[PDB]
Amino acid sequence: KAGMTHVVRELDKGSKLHKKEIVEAVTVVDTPPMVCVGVVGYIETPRG
Amino acid sequence: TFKKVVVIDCQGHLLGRLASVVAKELLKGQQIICVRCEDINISGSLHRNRLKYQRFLRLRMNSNPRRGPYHLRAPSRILWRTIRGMLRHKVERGQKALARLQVYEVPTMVERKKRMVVPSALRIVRLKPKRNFCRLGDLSSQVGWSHGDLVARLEEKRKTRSSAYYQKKKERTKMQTEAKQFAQTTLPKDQVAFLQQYGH
Amino acid sequence: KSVYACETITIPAGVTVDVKSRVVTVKGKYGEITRAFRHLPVDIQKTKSGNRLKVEMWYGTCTDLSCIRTLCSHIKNMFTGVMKKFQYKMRFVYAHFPINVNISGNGTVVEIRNFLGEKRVRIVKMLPGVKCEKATNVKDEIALTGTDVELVSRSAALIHQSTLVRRKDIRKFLDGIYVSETSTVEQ
Amino acid sequence: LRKIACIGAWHPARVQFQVPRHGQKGYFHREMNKKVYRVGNGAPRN
RNA sequence: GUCAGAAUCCAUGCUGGAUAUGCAGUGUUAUUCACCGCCUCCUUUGUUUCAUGCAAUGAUACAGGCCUCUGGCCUGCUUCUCAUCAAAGCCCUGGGCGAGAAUCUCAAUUUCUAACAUUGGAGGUGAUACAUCCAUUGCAGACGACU
RNA sequence: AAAAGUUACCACAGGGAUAACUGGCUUGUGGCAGCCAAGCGUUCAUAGCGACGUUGCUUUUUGAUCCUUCGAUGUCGGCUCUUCCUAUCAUUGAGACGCAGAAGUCUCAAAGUGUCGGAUUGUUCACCCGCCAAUAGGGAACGUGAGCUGGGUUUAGACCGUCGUGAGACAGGUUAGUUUUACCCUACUGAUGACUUGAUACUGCGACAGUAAUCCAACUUAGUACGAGAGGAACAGUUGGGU
RNA sequence: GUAAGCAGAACUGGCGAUGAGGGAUGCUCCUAACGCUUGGUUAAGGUGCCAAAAUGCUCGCUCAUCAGAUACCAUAAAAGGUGUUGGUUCAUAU
Repeated sequence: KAGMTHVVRELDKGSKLHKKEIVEAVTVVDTPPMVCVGVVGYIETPRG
Repeated sequence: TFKKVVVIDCQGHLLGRLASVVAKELLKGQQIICVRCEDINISGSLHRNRLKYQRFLRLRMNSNPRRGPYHLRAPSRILWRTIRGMLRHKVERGQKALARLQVYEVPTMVERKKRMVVPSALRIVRLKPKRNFCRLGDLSSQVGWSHGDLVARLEEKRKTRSSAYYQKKKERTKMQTEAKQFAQTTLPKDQVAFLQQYGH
Repeated sequence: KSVYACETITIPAGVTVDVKSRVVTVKGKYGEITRAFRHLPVDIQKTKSGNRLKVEMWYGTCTDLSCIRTLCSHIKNMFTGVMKKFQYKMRFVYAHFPINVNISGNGTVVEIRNFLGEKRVRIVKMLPGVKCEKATNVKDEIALTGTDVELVSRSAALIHQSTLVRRKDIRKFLDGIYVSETSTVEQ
Repeated sequence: LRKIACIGAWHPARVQFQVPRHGQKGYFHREMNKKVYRVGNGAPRN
């Protein structure tokens, strides 16, 4: 998680805000690429 | 006066009638496994027994229900309770009896060993026919036991496994009893008439 | 209570019957129904001259004696199934709004639009062994046809349940769909 | 005055778990349906 | 004998799980005499709610079933295997050889089972690590704890 | 025995042998539900009702009682907070009608969710103004004072009225009058933490326990269905609002 | 007295002054009254398990979407039922 800032987008909803320009709060989340390593099998038993 | 282990098949069996036999044998010191506990039966219809299990879920410690009656959903865990219900389990001796008991809803291990049947506590014997009964595997899956269809799959898998074992054995039951008929001829004619008194 | 009781059933010509255990396969020309009777304490067994099917219970109490004739009526229905089918004609009824009904005739499913001036669409899939023809030339009619009775007559009744009025007096507003006639197709 | 007045009735002679008390707040593990607007790239003009 | 069916019920999802003194998989496992494993062989002790053949693997039905199935069987593990010939001993690849065993003087548990842990030895193969305090952090914080 | 009052300025020995609170037995009284059918209901005992009778239930009213407590269980009401009951006011799904529609009245499964803002009174009750889907009734030591408040009741000051020759009295009115202690055990809410076929590290499984969403409005559906006319719905769809 | 685990009497027996076995649990109900004990036998009451002894034998009835289950005792009624099992008495097999 980083920080959040507002953005402007055009609504596409007949609401009264159809075709109008709404400000919205928006979180930026930093996501550098996740390196795959392993792999795990899972038996289905009657316990779990 | 008793065997080392006694594995019980629990299909066809009535739940209390089984448990009361099993309880007294744990007190006499016999070590027991129960097996295929999902298939165990109860008298009354399915609706009737589920209404009785709903009266059980209504009970809880009102202060802090973390503490209070643990409502156990699995068939193996349900049978375990009614056996403990027929034991003075707060005293030390009663506790020892539960220790002997092992309950399973069939694993590895004891597919390889024989499973016995308590005949008094049995549905075809007891329940006068027409009178509606209910399987515990159905009653448990009604009340949030998730693992119905695995215990379908694993049993259906290891029944095919067992029928492969059967047809080896059934071929070499023929094969011994063929070689018996040769051996019964060749030993002298006095001792053939001796065995036909006493059955062999 | 009662020592012995036995009614017998006449098998018609173009049918065969194979009662092993309690379970009774009926094969005819049109299709075949199988049906189990492992509730009833009863000895089913057909005869030497093999167009007759006797059925008997010893020791029948007066409640359980009434399941001897319930067997016969179910097995008789299975015979006139595999010969003749079971057509159930249903007719539409309405005052103002004409009710508009379509069919995926193989599948089969019955969407029912514009029932009592409504916009909710009401699909009703039938049970596996029954179809739905829209009956031509007679105005406003659905013919339900299949081999079994209990599959057809549910599938008829499910349409009646779907198209039911609420929140209004049922005596005035007779807008619905109802079974006209039980019959067979072939005669 | 930053507190409840009455915890409990006399019986049960025990404090129930449903009554609210003082303790930890935050650091709880916790949502659903939150729309993604933009996937970006670190590799200008984001 | 079935079918539809609710702001219901049980799941699912959500919170905990030091709420089962619950259970699984995977990494690395002590600077080279220095302890430490694993697998056999054989001895010191000490645990067991309970050794004396403390034995036996289709899967179903019950107004039907099973097959060695043109026949035969069911009416109970009430059976079927196992149990010999010298010692709970000694010799030959698991079976088989022989030998005056008693005065253990009329009974005294028929002291040796089983796996589990442990003391010290033989031979075969192996291994050369981390955690806490400390300082720092502030996504955390009454102090512990946590990052 | 030869013998009047008063004490709220009071005192002492005792009493649960004996009152004023809760609890217990009882249920007349209060509250709730049945059975019979004279009539009401244009006609028709039973859609909805139900006289004259009669059978129960309840402990949310009030008595009756004196078992417990007088080397003290802190006596009203409000505020706060939780849970439980159903004899259901609303919301869900049905059934009945003297149900055309709309609006209702009656009944069944229903306690999952909800039941409000104010004026006067210490009030409990009550009665109004308004909103709302609806403003249902109750229990938990007549829930709840080491939780508060102290308006009321119930000490000592004082006033009025009635009663008393007087001191004084009043389930008559009036104003002024101290609300003590947790650091013990448990409970509840959070915090570490020894140990178990080794240590230590990471990823997990999920028995069991708790649970969460719930109501309304507008737009179209539609001035359509239904109706002699006035009036006047609903489902699917779209958009909002309350808690 | 509406009634009360309410108040007041008559006859006998208990509790109080009294344990033991049974009624799960109970001063007053049942059996039965007690010196320390070995063996035998019963009482009341019980025999699926907790729990010593019957999953004993034999003949009926009952299916409860709130079955029922042991005197005092821990509540139930009027009125109903084409649920089922028998009986009584009329009328043509019902």
